[PDB]
Amino acid sequence: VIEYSLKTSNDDQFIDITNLVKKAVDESGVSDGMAVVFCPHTTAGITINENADPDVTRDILVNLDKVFPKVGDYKHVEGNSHAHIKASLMGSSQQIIIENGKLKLGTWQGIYFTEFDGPRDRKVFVKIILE
Amino acid sequence: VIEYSLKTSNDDQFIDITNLVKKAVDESGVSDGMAVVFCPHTTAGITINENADPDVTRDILVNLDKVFPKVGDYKHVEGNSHAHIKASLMGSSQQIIIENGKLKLGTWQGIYFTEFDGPRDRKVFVKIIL
Amino acid sequence: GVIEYSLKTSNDDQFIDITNLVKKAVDESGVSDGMAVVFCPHTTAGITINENADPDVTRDILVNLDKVFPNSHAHIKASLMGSSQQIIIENGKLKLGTWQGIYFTEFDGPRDRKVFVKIIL
Repeated sequence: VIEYSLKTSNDDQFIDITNLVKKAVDESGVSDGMAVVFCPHTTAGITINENADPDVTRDILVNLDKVFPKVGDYKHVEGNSHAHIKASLMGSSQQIIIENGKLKLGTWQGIYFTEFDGPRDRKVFVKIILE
Repeated sequence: VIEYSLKTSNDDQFIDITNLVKKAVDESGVSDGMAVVFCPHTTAGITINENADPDVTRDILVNLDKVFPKVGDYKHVEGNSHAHIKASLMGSSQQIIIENGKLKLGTWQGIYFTEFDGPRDRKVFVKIIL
Repeated sequence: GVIEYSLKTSNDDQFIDITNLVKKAVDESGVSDGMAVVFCPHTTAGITINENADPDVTRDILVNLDKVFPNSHAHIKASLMGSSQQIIIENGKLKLGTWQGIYFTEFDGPRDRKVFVKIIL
């Protein structure tokens, strides 16, 4: 497994890391298998969604924020309980099928690191499962 | 990897593809392994839930709609951002353990393709790992 | 094969830390590098990975999920958490973040539950 380093900027943002997953796939030399993307953070996660217009990621973030605001019924008064919730909603990992040395995903389907508590120095693990 | 073509009807509906997955496993001959079901769309997803009482899936779709309505604070011009959100919530894939040549599912569990922007020409990928 | 654990849940909603049960399955498998798949065979419960230190974080997730979705409520919450989660096995150890715990998320207890743990490759 290889560990990539990520530098997030805004409090919450979607970072397209599809390039990072493909980098791991080439480096592995695997033609067929599985690519597992894991996020070791509890205030961030991984999701797969539209890679085209950034209006889609904006809508997801804004609306996730609307339903689970920064301020509210949170005994975890540290202020990022909302990020913990959203992290679980997106998921701690996502997997993509590897076919003919390529990630088998939709045309405009990209892999995102979903930051709900930036700016921070993050990590993302990528494991390529051969054959 | 096996690919199944699906033609969805309603703009939002849960399509039970458990048997489709089961057929992939049986035809693969694999006895012990892992079945990975992947949805290559950004306005649809894959989930596992109640396979008996149709009221359950109905309530999920309805509740998802109430919390994330078709019209609202959305900049995306296609007017389908509510679908993109629900897709990430259900997830782009799910996996099921294969034991003794059969899907190790709970008595009430069914695998669903969750369409949030139909009717459209969809696909589902099923990868059997051993 | 698969290692099945039984869990006896109590309160209506509860996050049960099963990180050790999973590590247990890992150590017993003998594998050094692979994948640990944790699967919940119930439609009113799920599996998620989140803060394993502060009890209020799980309390906030449960209560706020409840606020937005006040037993079909258990069914929708089960799908939001997910029916399964995957963890990288490296050096015969779960490659988890410092504050990451694996949780079985009960939304309709008290019940006799089960979690399956399959170690791959």
